[PDB]
Amino acid sequence: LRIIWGTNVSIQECTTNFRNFLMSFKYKFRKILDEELYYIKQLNEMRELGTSNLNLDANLLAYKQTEDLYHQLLNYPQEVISIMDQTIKDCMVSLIVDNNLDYDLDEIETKFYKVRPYNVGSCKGMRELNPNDIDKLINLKGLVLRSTPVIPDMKVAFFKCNVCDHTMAVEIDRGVIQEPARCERIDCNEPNSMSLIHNRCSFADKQVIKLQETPDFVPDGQTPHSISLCVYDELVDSCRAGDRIEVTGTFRSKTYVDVVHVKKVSITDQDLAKIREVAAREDLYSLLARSIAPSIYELEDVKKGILLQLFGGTNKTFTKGGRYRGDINILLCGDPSTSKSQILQYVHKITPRGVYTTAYITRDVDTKQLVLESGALVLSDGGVCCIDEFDKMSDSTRSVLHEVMEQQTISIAKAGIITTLNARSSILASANPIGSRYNPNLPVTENIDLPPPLLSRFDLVYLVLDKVDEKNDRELAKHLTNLYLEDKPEHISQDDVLPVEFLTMYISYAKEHIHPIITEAAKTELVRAYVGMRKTRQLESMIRLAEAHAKMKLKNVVELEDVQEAVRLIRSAIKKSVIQRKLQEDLSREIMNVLKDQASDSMSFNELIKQINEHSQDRVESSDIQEALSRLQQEDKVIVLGEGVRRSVR
Amino acid sequence: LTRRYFLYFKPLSQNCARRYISSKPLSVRQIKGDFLGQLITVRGIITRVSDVKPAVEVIAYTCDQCGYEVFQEVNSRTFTPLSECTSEECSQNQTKGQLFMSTRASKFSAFQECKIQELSQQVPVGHIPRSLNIHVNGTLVRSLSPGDIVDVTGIFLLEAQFVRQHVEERVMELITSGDVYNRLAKSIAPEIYGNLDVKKALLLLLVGGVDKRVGDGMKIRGDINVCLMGDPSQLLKAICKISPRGVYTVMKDPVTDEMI
Amino acid sequence: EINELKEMVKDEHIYDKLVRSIAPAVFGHEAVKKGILLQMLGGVHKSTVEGIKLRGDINICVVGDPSTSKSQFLKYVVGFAPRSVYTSGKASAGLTAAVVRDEEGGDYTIEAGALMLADNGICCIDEFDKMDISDQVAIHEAMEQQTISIAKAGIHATLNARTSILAAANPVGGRYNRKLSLRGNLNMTAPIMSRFDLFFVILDDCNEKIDTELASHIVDLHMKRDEAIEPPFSAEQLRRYIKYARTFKPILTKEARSYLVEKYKELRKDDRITVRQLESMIRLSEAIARANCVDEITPSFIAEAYDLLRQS
Repeated sequence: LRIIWGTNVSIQECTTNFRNFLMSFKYKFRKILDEELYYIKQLNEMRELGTSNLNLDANLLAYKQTEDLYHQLLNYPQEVISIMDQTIKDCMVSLIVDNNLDYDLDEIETKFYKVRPYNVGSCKGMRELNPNDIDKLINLKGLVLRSTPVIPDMKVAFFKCNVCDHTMAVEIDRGVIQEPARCERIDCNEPNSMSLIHNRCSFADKQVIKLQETPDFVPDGQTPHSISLCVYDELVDSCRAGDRIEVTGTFRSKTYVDVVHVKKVSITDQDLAKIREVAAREDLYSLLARSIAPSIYELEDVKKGILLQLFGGTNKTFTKGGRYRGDINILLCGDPSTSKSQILQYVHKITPRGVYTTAYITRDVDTKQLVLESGALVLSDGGVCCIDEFDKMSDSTRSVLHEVMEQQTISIAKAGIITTLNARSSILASANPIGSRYNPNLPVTENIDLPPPLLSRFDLVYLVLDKVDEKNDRELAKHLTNLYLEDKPEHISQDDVLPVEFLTMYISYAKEHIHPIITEAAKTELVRAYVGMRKTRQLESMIRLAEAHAKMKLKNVVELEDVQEAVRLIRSAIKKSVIQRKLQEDLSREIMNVLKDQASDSMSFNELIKQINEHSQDRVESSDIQEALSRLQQEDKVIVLGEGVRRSVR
Repeated sequence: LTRRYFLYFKPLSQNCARRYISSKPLSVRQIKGDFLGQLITVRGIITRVSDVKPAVEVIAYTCDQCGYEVFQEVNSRTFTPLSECTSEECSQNQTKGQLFMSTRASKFSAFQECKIQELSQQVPVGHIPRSLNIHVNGTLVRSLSPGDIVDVTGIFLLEAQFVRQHVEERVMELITSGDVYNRLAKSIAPEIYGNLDVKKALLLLLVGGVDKRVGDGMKIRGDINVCLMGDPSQLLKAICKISPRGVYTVMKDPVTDEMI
Repeated sequence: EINELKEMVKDEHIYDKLVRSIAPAVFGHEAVKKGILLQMLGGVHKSTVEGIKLRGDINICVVGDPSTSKSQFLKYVVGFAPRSVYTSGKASAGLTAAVVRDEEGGDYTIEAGALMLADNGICCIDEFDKMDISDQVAIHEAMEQQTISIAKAGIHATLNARTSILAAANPVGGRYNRKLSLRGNLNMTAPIMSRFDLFFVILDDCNEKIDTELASHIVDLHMKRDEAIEPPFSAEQLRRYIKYARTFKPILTKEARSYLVEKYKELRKDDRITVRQLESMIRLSEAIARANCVDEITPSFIAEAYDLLRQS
């Protein structure tokens, strides 16, 4: 029983249980947290292309035999990585000796293999990193801002006796390089001074990288932090400024994190069954729009737009030179003193990335490199970004939002830097109608003092005007005092409203599991929806709107009815007649003629709908036909007699 | 070295002081110099805070030649590495083998510096609210979030030990006179004539109201904002003199590199 | 490579696929594609009979209403041309190569920036009218003579920078009105309006027959790597064709000059038009001669350039 001082890790016992887990593991986490030999196939696959790296999922937690290994590697990673390098080589040579093979032992005897563990739980950034968590594994999610040029560190070093020329290679050991004093060979026995040569010595690459951290949860009063992480060999120039990066390594102490792995790429069954059962209902399209904000009012178009705005859409790209993102940039205008700021805060409390307001490249002289240093939109290269008081904003800063409207790029051309870079999220801007607060005697394009070029490129505008009257604002005051009726809203659960935790899980599952295609079948209704605004930015906005309609309700194929409402959306977002009486009159005359011309009067309403509307073009309002038949019910011309047969008077 | 816990103190209140001094609310102008080493309870706003950082208390050195791990104690801001072996086995020996450091056996502490500022109505006439430094350690490291008023009780070298954040005869004799609202209305600012309604709403303005939280990510205001539009400063000065923190009307920091 | 190049210079319909293959993602706008294709390769700049170099490059500027596909060309050039630097324009000395100090001798060095980064290429400036007065007079100082001057810390240094400005501009109100001239709608002074070879004005309205095709092309493009966008031939032989036409160096004749004097009289009969527009169409003539790979130019190929100038 070998016990290291201050360590509860035995070598041979952990070696045997690591080998027992490695020779036998077939998706046990899918059973207790089809295939066969989950680790034998990957290890037998990686040995031919030369990749010495092994990505390990800390599967070690759900396994029956290795629960004592996962609770041993979180406190001491430096010892377990060093003994894992020996055990992986031992189990690989045990795999070599089991089968017939060629000369592969000539290179694996001196080759080294390592392990990169990354599947660990989340933490609260650097704020939860107390001094009891030093030399432990930790994970940080955020964005990197500055990458120092790789610096060569000397793993080895050459020494030459300048008078007799015999060479000596020395290596590193905890940060010291012993410099030999005098020659020792037999040809140069004399005592003389050696010389260090470096242009012939291998160097470990080292690099310090600035990282802007952002956890899943942030405490009240906390500001974003800039952590200086440091990468080493075989991982240099793989992480650079501009990406949402999950990183993991060992927290050291000024404090830093020594990275063991980077991640440049990125629920239960009963919850998935509840999601599938709640996704089959018809009123889900309004249910969500009611459950997104139950403390306010209806706002169907506005709440439906912010719901599908956070649903996102479809972001498809080409192989080398093309990209497109399902995105909508929204603007709000109209009457003041309503829920606008509420929304502007609520969404900041929903997204994990966003600022309540662009970044800028800088030639950092210390490291001679083009770092980036930011916040606002730049930080939210994912999620949403909230801007209030759009009309009071200056004209010099409107040119950067003119590029992020549909191009999602930053083009800086200044002293020291000419760089175009990635910058796509979506804006949510609240504006005001100049001093007008909207006027009915002026057009919409002049009342808000907003330029036409920059507003036609806007994907969605919202007239959130009040237009105060009766039997509306009375319900507004009643709903605002209904939670003042009781001192505590414990009675908020008996209504059709989904909870927040179920809603974000359904939204996160739908955003990462559905890639809907826009078929050619919805072509005909799109053309005519475009010409009504024409009698390309609106078309690009409505296809992202239609694919977001397809993103909801668990659909992989877009449908013909889904664009109808989308257009109604953009037609309602910007907004008893005598002609309606004439419409009802000719509809009553036409329905009396087509109900009395045939012999078989026993014919229902659905057969009537498919027999009078298919010989002509698009759908007329069925509620007007219901009002016309109710008018004939009052004049005793037709008899309803149930929903299965519609017959006239005798 | 084997300290599993952390020891801290807290002083007695004034209610335990009148019921048979040591804990008085002290200003930073009321420091005098000679209070360096007394426990003091300072009241003030906090403007500058720093991040939590691990500061070592004792440095642990390990050897492979003898096995006796040594521990040195640091007290200042800086220190020097003890490369020479001071063990009980290397003294009686010719060999004086290399020593290494351990970041695991060494005891650390969650150190954090903070700048307490002088209160607005407690500063004298003409003077400015100067600051003072407080050095905290351990579990008190997350009890200081900037933008608040605090009462810090600690020793003065400031090593804080306990923090907190925000008479019956005096309230009952004000209540028992009858017509409490009109008396409190006509009591404030009596050097002017009339206008009981405007200053009555000023009374409702400085009492504030109720902040409402829906608990679903939406906070509404529980405050009033009053305009005084008039034709051709005393009421404004009386409101700022009676109410606390009344004031008459972001940047990066390079040295420490942060958001001040 | 030479087997593909000799096969591509012996046919007769190369230029018609070249004007529809220089921007396959844009529906319509053949004139803009013609100017973008002829603005990659220049000509006849060499040396004047005295000893001064002339402006042998093609300046292209696009104008029109909001929400068009004119920025798509901007996104194509920079994704296809290797000698192409793109700037946002509004967020921009830097354009005309800025000056930065070095502490050894406290001496200046000249950073190219947008203006001098490209060599025998296209510098593309989006949002040309929201720029300041200083960078626009630096562009004008860089454009009168094919050189840029830097005067700092007592030293004066000028250098030969060759660029083809691709300027994307918008009006003062956004919507292009046919009521007045180009000068009052573009809102920039005459000199910075001069030394521009070709202007492309794009106006849009409701014309259903091409609009339904444009909307169908937009919705058919929105899929995983559609064949609808696909050109008649790829960029694989187009890059070496651009280089082979670049090292050609063609010249004008007497019949072309006799038709050119009448074409300049026809362009001045429409009247501003001076020697600079004559130099622009002269430089576009050898570019279309290089694109069609014909050495001694005939006036029938300059007739298409005359029609292109008449179309603008």
